[PDB]
Amino acid sequence: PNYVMHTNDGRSIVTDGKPQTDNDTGMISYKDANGNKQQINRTDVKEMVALENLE
Repeated sequence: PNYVMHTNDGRSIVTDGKPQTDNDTGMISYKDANGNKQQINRTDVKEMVALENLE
């Protein structure tokens, strides 16, 4: 259930698992390619493209 988030500042961020709204901040919480939690404003996320599970 990985994704490639296309930001509005010209970035393509790969995620580990499906991101989701942070219960505390309202920001979008996601796990980077290193398994580290990160937060990005939904406003800066244009779209999320699903990556096929290749195992």
